[PDB]
Amino acid sequence: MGSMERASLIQKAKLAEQAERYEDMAAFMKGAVEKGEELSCEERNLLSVAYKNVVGGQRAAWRVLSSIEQKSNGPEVREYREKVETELQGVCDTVLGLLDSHLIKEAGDAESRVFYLKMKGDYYRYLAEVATGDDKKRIIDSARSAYQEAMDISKKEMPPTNPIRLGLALNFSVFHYEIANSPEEAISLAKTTFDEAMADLHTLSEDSYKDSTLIMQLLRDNLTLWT
Amino acid sequence: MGSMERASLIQKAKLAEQAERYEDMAAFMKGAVEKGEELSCEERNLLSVAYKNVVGGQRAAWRVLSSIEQKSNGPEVREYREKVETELQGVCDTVLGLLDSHLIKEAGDAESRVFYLKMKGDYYRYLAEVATGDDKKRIIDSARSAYQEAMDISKKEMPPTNPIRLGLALNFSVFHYEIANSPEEAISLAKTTFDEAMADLHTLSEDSYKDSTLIMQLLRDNLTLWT
Amino acid sequence: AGSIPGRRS
Amino acid sequence: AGSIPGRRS
Ligand SMILES: *Cc1ccc(S(=O)(=O)N(C)C)cc1
Ligand SMILES: *Cc1ccc(S(=O)(=O)N(C)C)cc1
Ligand SMILES: [Ca+2]
Ligand SMILES: [Ca+2]
Ligand SMILES: [Cl-]
Ligand SMILES: [Cl-]
Ligand SMILES: [Cl-]
Ligand SMILES: [Cl-]
Repeated sequence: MGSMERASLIQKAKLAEQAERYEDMAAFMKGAVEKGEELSCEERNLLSVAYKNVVGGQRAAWRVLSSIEQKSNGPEVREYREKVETELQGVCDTVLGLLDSHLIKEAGDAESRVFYLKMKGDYYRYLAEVATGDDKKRIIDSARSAYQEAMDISKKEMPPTNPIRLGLALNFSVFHYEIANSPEEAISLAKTTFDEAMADLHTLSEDSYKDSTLIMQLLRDNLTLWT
Repeated sequence: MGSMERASLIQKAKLAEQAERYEDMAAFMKGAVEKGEELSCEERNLLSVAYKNVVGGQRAAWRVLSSIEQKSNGPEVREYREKVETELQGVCDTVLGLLDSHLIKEAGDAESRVFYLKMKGDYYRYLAEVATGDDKKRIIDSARSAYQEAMDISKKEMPPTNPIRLGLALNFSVFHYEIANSPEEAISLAKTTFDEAMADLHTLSEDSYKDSTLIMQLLRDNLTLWT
Repeated sequence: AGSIPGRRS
Repeated sequence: AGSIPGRRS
């Protein structure tokens, strides 16, 4: 999107979100990132929403096809699952490439650096969901490493109710439960995250309280399912 | 999709429908059509479902963007509406090309010929929804002509409860109301269609009765909105 | 005003 | 088990 203005790319990403055109949204925000400037808080959210929707559709389709394939065990179901899988891996690789060139290395503030590292953990986690070969373990460790670095920064630099800190802990707990086969670590992280947020709620305004309690409910929903 | 077997294309179109991957579905069924054989009843439905979903997403997005554009009256909203509009027109042109090369000319039975001509009316109607220039009237007449030929055949060759005959009349009535500025023609067609179907229901099995009464309800829903 | 949904089957 | 939906805003 090299011939489009950065501001036009951002404005069109917002329009694509309104039209529920998430592939367009992602391409516009990919173009905005490749302009080389850092992203604002709002712009980071647009980037994240766009690719979460795109990969979310791919993951949902992959699970449908993987389920059909497992029940069947001609080549068509496997071939088509492989096609969707390859397209999903390409989207994850694209996002990871944006983070590596050069969003993360230019992110100096806690809010931006933790946001991008959480992203990095998430997209390695999506790669891990479909991984089966020689690199499943290496992909899992890449996800863990990104989440862990984000955790370390957020615990040092953000309050326990910060929505990015809470969403990071939520997703890392899902990583532990669903990917790393560590349900006790998942439950422990979710419980400690919830309890430390609850004790900090008194410091918040009405609007910040709503933002934080929304994500604490997601932690509670998982604990209810896991225990 | 020239190197894939016809049967594999059909099987993968069914898988894509299950995965809600309608762009893939449409491409698979485009490949199946271009094999050059006629389509069975089931295969025609797959072709229709695939492209209805694809163009349905494009139409929904175009309406969102057109609404934003009308409220605003920089170039970004118009530019992005034009992009979506061009992509929608390309999908309609693709479907119309499949009908013209060579689905319609090889369709000799009433069920297949009326099905394809209804399709032809529908995709010209979608072109008419976004048309504004020198060819709006010609596109509208192309839609009308296709629907009319389909109507003439269906009245001669199908019973009044036939679901294709009913869906054709439903969509032609929407054409009259929404495109041709003929609400009285729309209401008259929907009423006569409903009444003649109701009088033929006694001839049907339990399953055929369910198929027909489902579409008669849609006719009634429109009449309720129009009167 | 609704045309036939036609998006499932 | 739910991650953050993250698909709106
Ligand atoms: C990963 C993540 C955490 C928090 C949110 S939020 O909806 O609360 N917000 C944009 C701060 C989104 C995503
Ligand atoms: C245009 C159209 C008419 C009828 C149907 S149906 O769902 O009843 N069927 C596949 C016969 C679909 C589309
Ligand atoms: Ca510039
Ligand atoms: Ca063959
Ligand atoms: Cl395939
Ligand atoms: Cl910086
Ligand atoms: Cl554009
Ligand atoms: Cl024939």
